[PDB]
Amino acid sequence: DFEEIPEEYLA
Amino acid sequence: DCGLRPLFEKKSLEDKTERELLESYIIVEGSDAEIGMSPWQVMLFRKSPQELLCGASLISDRWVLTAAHCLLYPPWDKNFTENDLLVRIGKHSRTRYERNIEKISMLEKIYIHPRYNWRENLDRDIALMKLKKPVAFSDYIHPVCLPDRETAASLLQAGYKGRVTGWGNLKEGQPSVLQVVNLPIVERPVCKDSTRIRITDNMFCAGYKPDEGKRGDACEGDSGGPFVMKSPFNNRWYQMGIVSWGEGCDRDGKYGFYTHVFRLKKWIQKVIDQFG
Ligand SMILES: O=C1Cn2c(Cl)cnc(c2=O)N[C@@H](Cc2ccccc2)CNCCCNCCc2ccccc2CN1
Repeated sequence: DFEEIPEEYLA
Repeated sequence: DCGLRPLFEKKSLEDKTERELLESYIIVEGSDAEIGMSPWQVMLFRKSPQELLCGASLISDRWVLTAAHCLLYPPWDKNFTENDLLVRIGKHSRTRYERNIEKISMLEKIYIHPRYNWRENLDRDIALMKLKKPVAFSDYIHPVCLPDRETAASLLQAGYKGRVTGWGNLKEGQPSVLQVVNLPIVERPVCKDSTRIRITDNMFCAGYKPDEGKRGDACEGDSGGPFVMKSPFNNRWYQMGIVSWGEGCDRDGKYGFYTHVFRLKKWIQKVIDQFG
């Protein structure tokens, strides 16, 4: 149930 | 400037329970942390699937301290590398993305103590993680201090209380926000006699005795988080331990075990100055 974090950190 | 919290020491405000720690210098059963109460708290976050990995702590603008078993533990097929994780600093809520408050950093390199004993008893359960870029300090992001010999000798005494924080399980479900609990350091003989696991000088245990009434302990998910104490001498917070291991959570007659930070400071310093 973790809110999605912005894409910049996952790229 | 380590160990001085922007929202407390910096503005001469005390949190709800630090007095308990001072009076002793003579997460299960914890409570919600106050905002900015543990600015050095770090959340180790797994990228895929997105989940809580471990706790950790901020010791400088580019270094994060945690438990070696959070990154490496063969018995449970755990062997994470830099790109498998992210570090979230300045958080309060466990699951939500705290826009404009928390900062997410990518890992440049992980360094696990060379003599970390994952085969037997987690002896020397410590690891360092260097961030790719420095994180900006703020009201919610601030480094904790590491103890020198004097501080360790004076505060690491049976009866003296420390503070453990984490987003781990509330029972042996999950907390909405960061949890905190103050626990007393336990005499070596008692720690030894409470388990069949071999205890080493690189560990210390904490928690209340059955006849003391009060409760509290770290639990799954809290690993790698800090066990801190507020020095009564210079009023700065020092990380004396790292949540390491236990048998169950908050069980009567059992105690949580922590990595003795000062004992391994030699290694910590060696890593930092050698690798920037
Ligand atoms: O899980 C861990 C680390 N950890 C690991 Cl990697 C392996 N085995 C653990 C343990 O505690 N506990 C077992 C006893 C044991 C201790 C040390 C090495 C091998 C076995 C006995 N069985 C597993 C218990 C797992 N939950 C432990 C929850 C808990 C409680 C207090 C402080 C930290 C922690 C979390 N830390």
